[PDB]
Amino acid sequence: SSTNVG
Amino acid sequence: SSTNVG
Amino acid sequence: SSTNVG
Amino acid sequence: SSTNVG
Amino acid sequence: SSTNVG
Amino acid sequence: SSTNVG
Repeated sequence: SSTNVG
Repeated sequence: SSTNVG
Repeated sequence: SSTNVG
Repeated sequence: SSTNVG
Repeated sequence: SSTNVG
Repeated sequence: SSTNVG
């Protein structure tokens, strides 16, 4: 899983 | 899974 | 952008 | 951007 | 898993 | 950016 916020 | 917010 | 492979 | 492979 | 915020 | 492989 990968999560990016920005 | 991959999630991007921005 | 978001990319998932798998 | 977010990328997941697996 | 990978998480980036910024 | 976030990248996950595995």
